[PDB]
Amino acid sequence: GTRVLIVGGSLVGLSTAVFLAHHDVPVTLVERHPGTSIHPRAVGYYPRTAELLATVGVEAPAKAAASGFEKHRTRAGVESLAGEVLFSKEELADLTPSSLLLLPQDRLEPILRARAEELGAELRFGAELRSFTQDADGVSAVVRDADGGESVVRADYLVAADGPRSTVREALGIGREGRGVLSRHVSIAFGADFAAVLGERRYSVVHVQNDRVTGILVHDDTLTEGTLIVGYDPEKGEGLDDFTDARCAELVSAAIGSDDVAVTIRSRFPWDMAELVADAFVSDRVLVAGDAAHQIPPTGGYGANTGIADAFNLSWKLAHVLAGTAGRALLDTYDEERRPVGLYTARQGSLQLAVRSRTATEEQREAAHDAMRVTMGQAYPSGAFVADAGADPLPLTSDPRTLRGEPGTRAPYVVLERDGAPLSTLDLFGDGFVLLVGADGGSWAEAAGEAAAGLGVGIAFHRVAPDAGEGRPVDVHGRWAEAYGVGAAGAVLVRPDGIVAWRSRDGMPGGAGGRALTAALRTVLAR
Ligand SMILES: Cc1cc2nc3c(=O)[nH]c(=O)nc-3n(C[C@H](O)[C@H](O)[C@H](O)COP(=O)(O)OP(=O)(O)OC[C@H]3O[C@@H](n4cnc5c(N)ncnc54)[C@H](O)[C@@H]3O)c2cc1C
Repeated sequence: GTRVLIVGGSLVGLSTAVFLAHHDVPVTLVERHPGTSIHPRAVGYYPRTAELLATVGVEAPAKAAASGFEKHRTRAGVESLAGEVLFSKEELADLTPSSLLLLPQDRLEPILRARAEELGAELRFGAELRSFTQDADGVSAVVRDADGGESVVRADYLVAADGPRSTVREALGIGREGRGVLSRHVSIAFGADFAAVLGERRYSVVHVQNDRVTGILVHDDTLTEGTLIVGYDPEKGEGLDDFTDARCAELVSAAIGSDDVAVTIRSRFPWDMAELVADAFVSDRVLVAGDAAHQIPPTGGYGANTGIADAFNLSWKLAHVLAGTAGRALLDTYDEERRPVGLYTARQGSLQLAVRSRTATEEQREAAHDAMRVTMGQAYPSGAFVADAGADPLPLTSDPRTLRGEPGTRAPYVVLERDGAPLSTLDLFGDGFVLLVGADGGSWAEAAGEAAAGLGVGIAFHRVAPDAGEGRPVDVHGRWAEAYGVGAAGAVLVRPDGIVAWRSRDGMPGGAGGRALTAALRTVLAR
C-alpha cells in the first residue's frame, strides 16, 4: 500500500510528501503532534526555494499568504511592546522569476499539507514512529496512533524528517560533526490582542529586554497571534521544564508590558541554535533530510531552505528507483549531492551568526557568501550527472549569475513566450527528465525518443529557438544557448529537480546523439 514512509509532519516531511505525491509515489507520513505547529519558526524562503515550490504549485498560494505580512517592515528593540522603543529601522529579475518569500512556517506548512493531500499523500497526525527495522526488501515501522494503538507500517523506504533529535538517525548509529549547540531557546506561542498595543505599528521582529524577560517577539499578520523566543542557561541549572504554563504567561506579559492585554498561551517548544551535520544522509533504505541531517544556525534562515532542497533532491530519485527506471544506487547520490551542501550551509550559518553578532574575524567576513550564492549557486561535487570533459570543475558554490548550465548546477532561467504568453525554462522542469536543444538542434527530438524508449523513462523535448511557431517556446531575446553553455546545435538534459544532468555543446550526427544521450541517462539513473 505505502511505498515511502515519512517520519515528521513539519516543513521537510511535508515538502517530501508533496514532491513524492507529485511524482505519483504512494506516501504515508506520520507526525506525532496532532497537526502542524502554530510557531512561526523559519520565516524567509529564498528565490531558489520558491522556484522548487513553483514546480508543485505551492509558490502562488505562499506568495498570497506572504502579502499579509509585507507591511511588517520595522525591526525594533524595546523594553516591552507597550513600553519604550530603544531602536527601530526598516535586482534579481535577470536570474530568477522568484523573490524572497517572507512567510512564517506555520502558514507555509498548511499550504504544503493541503497540496500533499490533493496529490493523494496519506498524512497521519497524532501518529508516533516508535521504532523500525529494515531488511533487504523494505522497512517495518512501528507506529503508535493517537488512541495509543500500535501497528507496523511496511514501506520500501523511510525518509527521516523527524528534526534535530531524530530517533531514526540515532537508531541508525549515524553520528554528527560540527561546532555543536551554541544556545538553548524556548518558543512560546500565544494569542493576544496585538492591535491594542501596536496601534499602527507593524514589526518584522522585536528584541525585548527588561528586568523580567529578554527574547525575540513576533506578531502575525492578523495581530492575533504571537511568539516569544527566550533563552535559558543550563549552567544555572535552568531547563525546558522551568517553562511551565504559569512561567510562559509571566514571560509573555512581561514582553507585552500591558497586563490589560489578555494572553492565551498555546504551546512552548524547545529550539537550539546549533551547527551539527550527519556523517551520512543514507543508510540502506533510510534517507535522512532536513534538521535530522543538518542543524544550521538560524542567521540567514538557511536551515529551512536547505531542508526543502533536500526533499526536492531525494523525491524524484525515490520515484525513479520505485518505478524500476533507476538503480537503487541513485539514492546514494542524495548523500553525495546534499551532505556537502548541508555541511557547507551549516558553516555559512555559523559565519552569518558571527557577522550578525559583531564577533566575526575579517576571515569569517571574507568566507561569508551571499544567500543567493549559498541557496542558488550550488555545483554538486559528484552525483546523478555527467561532468563536461576538459571543463574546470566548479567549487561547491559560485555567484549564480556566473553559472552557464554546468552539469550538477541549476539549469539557468531563460525567459520564453508560448503563443504570446510568458514562460521560462524553469516552467519546463519539475515533472520528469527534460531535453532542451538550440535552434539548430531539431534532430535531438529523435535522440530523446531513442533514449526514452531504450530506458523506459519519459524525456520531454523542447527545442528553444528565437522565432519558433505556434505552440512552441520562443527564445524572445536569443539568450538560451549562451545561458546553457552550448552552441545552437547542442542539447542539455535536465533532471526532474532542474539540475543539469548532461550536455552536448555541439550537434551529434545521425544516431550518435541518441547513443550519447542513452549512455549519459543510463549513468545518471545508475543503470
Ligand atoms: C520552536 C522552533 C523554532 C524555530 N525557529 C527557527 C528560526 O527562528 N529560524 C530558523 O532558521 N529555523 C528555526 N527553526 C527550525 C526550523 O523550523 C527547521 O529548520 C525546519 O522546520 C526544517 O526542519 P525539519 O522539518 O527537518 O524538522 P523539524 O521542523 O524539527 O520537524 C520534525 C518533526 O518530526 C516530528 N517527529 C519527531 N519524532 C517523531 C516521531 N518519532 N514520530 C513522528 N513524528 C516525529 C516532530 O514532532 C516535528 O513535527 C525552529 C524550530 C523550532 C522547533
